Amino acid sequence: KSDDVNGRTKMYKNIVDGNHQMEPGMPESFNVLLKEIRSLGINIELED
Amino acid sequence: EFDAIKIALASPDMIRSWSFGEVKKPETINYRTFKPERDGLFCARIFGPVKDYECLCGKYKRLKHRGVICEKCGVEVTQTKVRRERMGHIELASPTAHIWFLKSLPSRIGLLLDMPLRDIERVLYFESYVVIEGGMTNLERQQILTEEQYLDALEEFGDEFDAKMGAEAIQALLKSMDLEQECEQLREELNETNSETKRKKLTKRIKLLEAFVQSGNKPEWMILTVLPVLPPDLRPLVPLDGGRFATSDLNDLYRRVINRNNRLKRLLDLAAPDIIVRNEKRMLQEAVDALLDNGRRGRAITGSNKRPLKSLADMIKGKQGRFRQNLLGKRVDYSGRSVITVGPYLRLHQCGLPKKMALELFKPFIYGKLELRGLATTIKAAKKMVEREEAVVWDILDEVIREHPVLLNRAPTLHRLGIQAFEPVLIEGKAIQLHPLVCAAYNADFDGDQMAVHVPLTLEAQLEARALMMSTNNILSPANGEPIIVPSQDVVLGLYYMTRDCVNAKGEGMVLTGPKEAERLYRSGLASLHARVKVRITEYEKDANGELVAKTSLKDTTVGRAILWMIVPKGLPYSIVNQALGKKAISKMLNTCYRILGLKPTVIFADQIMYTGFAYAARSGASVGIDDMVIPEKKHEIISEAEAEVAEIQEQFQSGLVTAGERYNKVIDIWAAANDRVSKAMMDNLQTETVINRDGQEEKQVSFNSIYMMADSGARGSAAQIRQLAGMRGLMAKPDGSIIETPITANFREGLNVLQYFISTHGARKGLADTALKTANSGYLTRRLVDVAQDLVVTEDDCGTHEGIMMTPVIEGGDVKEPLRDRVLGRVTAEDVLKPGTADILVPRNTLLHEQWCDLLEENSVDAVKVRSVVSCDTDFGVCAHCYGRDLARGHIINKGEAIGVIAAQSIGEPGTQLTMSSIQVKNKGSIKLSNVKSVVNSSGKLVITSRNTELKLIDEFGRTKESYKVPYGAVLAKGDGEQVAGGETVANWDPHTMPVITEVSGFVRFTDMIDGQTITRQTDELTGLSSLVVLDSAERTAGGKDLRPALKIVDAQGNDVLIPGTDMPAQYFLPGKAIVQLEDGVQISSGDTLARIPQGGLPRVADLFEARRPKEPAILAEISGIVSFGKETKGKRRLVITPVDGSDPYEEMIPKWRQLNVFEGERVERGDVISDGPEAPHDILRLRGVHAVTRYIVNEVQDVYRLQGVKINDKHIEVIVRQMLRKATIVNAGSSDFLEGEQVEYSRVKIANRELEANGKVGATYSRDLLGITKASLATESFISAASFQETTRVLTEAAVAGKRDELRGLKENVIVGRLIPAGTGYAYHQDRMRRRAA
Amino acid sequence: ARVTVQDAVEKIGNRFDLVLVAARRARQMQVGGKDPLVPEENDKTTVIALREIEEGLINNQILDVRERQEQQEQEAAEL
Amino acid sequence: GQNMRVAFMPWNGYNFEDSILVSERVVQEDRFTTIHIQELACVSRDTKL
DNA sequence: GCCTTGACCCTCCCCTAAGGGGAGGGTTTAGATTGTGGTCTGACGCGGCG
DNA sequence: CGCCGCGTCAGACTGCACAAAACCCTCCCCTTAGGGGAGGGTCAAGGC
RNA sequence: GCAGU
Ligand SMILES: [Mg+2]
Ligand SMILES: [Zn+2]
Ligand SMILES: [Zn+2]
Repeated sequence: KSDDVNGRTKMYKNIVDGNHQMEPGMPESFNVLLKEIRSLGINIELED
Repeated sequence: EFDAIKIALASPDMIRSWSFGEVKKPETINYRTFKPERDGLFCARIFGPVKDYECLCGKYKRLKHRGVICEKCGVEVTQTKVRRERMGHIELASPTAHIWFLKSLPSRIGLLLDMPLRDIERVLYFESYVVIEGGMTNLERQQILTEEQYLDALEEFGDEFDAKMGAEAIQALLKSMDLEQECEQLREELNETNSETKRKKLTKRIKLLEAFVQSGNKPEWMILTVLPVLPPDLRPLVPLDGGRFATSDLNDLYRRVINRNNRLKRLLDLAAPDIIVRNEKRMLQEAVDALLDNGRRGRAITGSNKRPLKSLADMIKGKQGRFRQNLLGKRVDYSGRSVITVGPYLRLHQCGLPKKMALELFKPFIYGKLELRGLATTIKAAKKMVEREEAVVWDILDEVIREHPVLLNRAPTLHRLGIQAFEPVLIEGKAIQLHPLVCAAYNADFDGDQMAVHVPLTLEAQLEARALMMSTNNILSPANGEPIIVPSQDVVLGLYYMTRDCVNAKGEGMVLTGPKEAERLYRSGLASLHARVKVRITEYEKDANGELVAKTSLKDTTVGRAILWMIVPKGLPYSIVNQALGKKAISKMLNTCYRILGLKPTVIFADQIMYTGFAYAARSGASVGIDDMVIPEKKHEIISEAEAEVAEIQEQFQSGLVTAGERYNKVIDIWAAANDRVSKAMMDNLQTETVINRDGQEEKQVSFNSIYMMADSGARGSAAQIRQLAGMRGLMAKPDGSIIETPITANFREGLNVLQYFISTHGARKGLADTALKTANSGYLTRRLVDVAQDLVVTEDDCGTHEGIMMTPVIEGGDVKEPLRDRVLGRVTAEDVLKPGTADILVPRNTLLHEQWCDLLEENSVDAVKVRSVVSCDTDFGVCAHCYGRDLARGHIINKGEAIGVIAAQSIGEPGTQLTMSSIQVKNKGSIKLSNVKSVVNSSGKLVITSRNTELKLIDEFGRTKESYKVPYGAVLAKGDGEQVAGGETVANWDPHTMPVITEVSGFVRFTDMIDGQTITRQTDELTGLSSLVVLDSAERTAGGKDLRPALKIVDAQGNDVLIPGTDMPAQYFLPGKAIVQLEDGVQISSGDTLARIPQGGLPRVADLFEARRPKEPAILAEISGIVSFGKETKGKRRLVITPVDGSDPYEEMIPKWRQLNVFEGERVERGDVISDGPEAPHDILRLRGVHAVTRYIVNEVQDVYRLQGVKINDKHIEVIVRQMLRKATIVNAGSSDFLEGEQVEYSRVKIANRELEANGKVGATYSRDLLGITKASLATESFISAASFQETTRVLTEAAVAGKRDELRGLKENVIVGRLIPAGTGYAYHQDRMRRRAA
Repeated sequence: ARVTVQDAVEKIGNRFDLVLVAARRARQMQVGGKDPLVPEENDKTTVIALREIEEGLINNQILDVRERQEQQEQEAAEL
Repeated sequence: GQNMRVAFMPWNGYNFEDSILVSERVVQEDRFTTIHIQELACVSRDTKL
């Protein structure tokens, strides 16, 4: 509803196509946050 | 996708690996054509194309060739969205210190180099040199030098040694240092150091160095040689429509950095003098430090509005930073908002939703149902149809909202009932219609309140709105288990008016065939709603097997209670309506129905109660006129009597008999007595003015006055307001709190004159300003509690523990404040509760104490039940469902997955706006019993307590205590131990103003070193008849008897030294200074009489209790159990020593003797007994008396604040916060483990490490638990995302970076930040799957 | 329709597991060829899901064995 | 404002918690009908295209 | 008695090269100029001096 | 130990109205001609 | 800034 840019368009097309299902990704504010912490001299990451 | 977030320092290689090119020029864009300029801050070649699949020369324009690096301009042909992801970099011409690792205290560069921050700031501001390598020279490695000292060293030593200045020097020092060698050297000189301060400095430095060697970090990465450049779509330069541009402050700061950097490269090429290049390096350092954190070092840079530029650190921290403003809460689609109105026709699960709000909130649903049903051929056709609002889209809209809940929310959402789901009923207004019964949950009145509506989109969201949050599931409160969907002012007044009785009412005395005939008579106007009547009532009771058995009986009733019986569900008794139903009686009706019958009958009963209360309040015509406020006709003469009395106290002041202080106090008390007289006369006139005729005889009944009917219902108001309407409104305070000596002798029915009205505004505006300024304090307390407790989820069914707190009723002095019932209701027992007659278990060991079991506990007289608590739960990383107890909102044992910490924090901080800003006489019959006793008999027949903490309870004939008093040391007790008393009589008396020392055993005087003139000053006075003596002060003694303390001891006339029975150590009385003795040498005093005398709340209180802050002058508690003695003196601190004979005796304390000490040198003490008196510090309670002791202390001291304002909160919620407070431990013995002595570890970590060590035979570490405040415990979590998100983002992020930390997203905030399912609730199964399939 | 879900929570011994099972069954009925086991009285698939839960016709075990059955039958077409 | 004839009585819950019940003769007689004037600006600018 | 596949010729449109001109970056000036400009918060924890 | 200096904190939602100059030299953009290509117009053969 | 809850 706020931030998943690829996810909110999919949500709209799923509500329209009769399928009340979400495919949530990472909120874009968190990517803004990881890019703003990395613009300080700090290496923040996502591990797997 | 990913399971953890690792933070670390960024190597210059890492900074050059992120970047897609170097920003060489400060150009943002071209001014004529707004295309971005090459090698600039906005560079399409570096940061990606400015349009989708189009290079900036336009030579390549379609995704036929995507991913193509154009040759005419170097722009890739790809999406423009990559400008939000692609970073750049700046090659700094000089190494520049990172401001976060230089200035956020403690300085990491300073802590690492063992160098003060003033020295480092002088080296890197080019004010001093530093010797980066000594060589064969007397110059050491951290030796700073001035300019001329460096010149002298160059004279004496030449080019052998190496010394530098600036951040190049600091970088050479961080680079040249060896970390493992210096770490082991510091461990050596920590093993050989006993100075505790140096040991603290050494252990923090050692943890820093070992945190560097365990992570991949290198120290010199704290000095920036490459600087990252944020992607240009995150610091955008966007054209406003008016032709002007709008930029972020980051472009100004980056442009400053690049200008100073290119100028530094210029100066280094021109071979400028050292003054200019030093000044330029300083300017580049301060420009980079203003880019990273503006204002952290000195003056903030302000550009072109004379407002400080927002730096990179300001983007991510604070109430306006990313973490709190965009990541924990965010603007949300599918959300509307409007004013709320009543809609009393609704059912409990329904809201009224405007058609024009629901047509916008559900737009894609309507588009899809128009496409599906064939009514629109396209989504463009459906959009046009919804836009024109045809008649068919309203049928579609009725279809799409049918079983689709919406969430209604009234901000501030103080607790979880501030968001509830409802099924929408389409109304034609523009205002939401909020059901009346839920208003008290929202704290919503219809005087302009707005509420937001949110649409749950997915099937999971709809099913949670329907199953978890729907208002029919929410009829109990989660703070206390009481109903919160509860009738209110109009409803309560209707049900009260219906259920009352009048004496000679119309239709009195007839006999009815049931409730239906009563309704027939009332509607036919053949009988009034209050006519006392005889109704045949059939009532059902749930039998022991579980079904409903009937009984039919003629009940003496009124017509209105007969009518109301028609809506009462079946399993309830007739005694539930056969009374005038006030607010509490209706709430008890609903609670009884919920416990007996369940939720589904209770929601029906609640709606029916609301309908019938509204209906019969409408039929009531209940109206407030001006004659309803009857002023008592005794008001004028009571006020004239009080005026005469204050005139006589005024002439007693004019004649000097009384001072103005006692005059003021007596005038205040004889005005408050007159106020209470006026209030009593008013209420006695107002409650019973109905005298009416039964068969001719007049007969008084309860008044049908409307003001009294509203107050007595509990509908609106209390006698505190009726007293201001019809009584007088009494003494008002000044703005400082001192009450004005003349009261408002008027009320609001009469007028207040100009002076009385101004005097009342004094206190009115004080109340308004405190209301407007304490919401910002209660919200901050709630925030701190949420961020300490968020990660506590019920994760188990049982930890199998046997610990638990001993719940007892709260007896403050003479009266009980909370019984055992509301304290143990819902807990599980920790041990077998057994009857006072032993050997038969009343309640078994592990039983949940629901209402039947509590009824069993009050049938018998058990008064202390050991229950299980979350502070004693063996579950690590969570809480078992048995140690919590009941889920107060549902009424059963709590489910696995409940997020109890957020519920506890909301339940504590929701009532925050309701907070602000000598001898004992036994009251009733009982058998007294004293504990902590050391007792003798006096010369006269009293009972004398030679014990400090002896406490006198009143054990009744059943065993339970009904009052508990504190009897001081040496108080004479008129009765024995176990003697019955009379109601209102005195049992113990003592001297309030002085502390007596009492005779241990009968004996004779010995003045041992009681030297006259050196330790004794003789005093004389006439009205005593006998001269007195004083043992001397510290500041009145000559040299002498302060070092040899004067003592008075016991001997016999035999000459034999008679001593304590049982021991042969010399009995003494070491009389301290400021004492009185009127007894001469050799006098005979028996055991039991004195020998000498010695003279002596609100919301901030809750906030201070939870922050665990030490009070001003705390009680000095005895550390270990031993005997008292004394050492050195008069250094400002007398030297106490407590020696146990049965071990290593000496434990010495440094008590400053300006504190009145509360123990003598002869007696034995235990851990926790107050050596001095004062407000206890909770750290001392946790340390000496235990975990359950500080738990009991905190819950009692918090509930004391919450019970003054009449706020019910279950103790589970404070025990959750207490568990989260005592969450760390300190290692005292490292054991066979990987910890260090004196380091603070997570308590669950050390517990499970000890468990896995003991499993392999090796003995584990031993620890001491710590009590942190809610802020210091929120900030000390093992998850840096939660701590950096809470507050002090900069400190948390630097600690986490230099520690090379890792955050596994285990709590709730780290999964809300990254947009995942929370590990609590319906996302708990998902995380169990995720951690059982990402583990194996 | 449903106004209170308490009967379904007594069959599925939790509210969170009830939400998960009812969302799985409602996604079966809504996007999928599966038909309700109760007469659909103009209810949405969430309420039909909860009404099937209430009658004891659907729980997590029944859903799992029905998934196993239809998957084994769909894999039985080896031709 | 306007001198409305009020009665102080609870009416079927429609004046619950500071709500106001209004008769239709207040909407008929145009008592609290208020005129509101809004300016709306259409600014023809010079774009670079 | 009516449909494809070329066939030839015609017409316009987009990329490319060049030329004019506006634009933009650059270099140099020589009477003497010698150190710039709000304070309205209180409580709490901590850390370095003395 | 006392004390001073410094860093961190201070509710949530809503609207409303809003923000030196002069001369040289090369380089890039606008304009125009051209040329290639890429459709568009109107028929000549069997096939349908 | 100014209001509303
Ligand atoms: Mg309100
Ligand atoms: Zn290009
Ligand atoms: Zn437990």
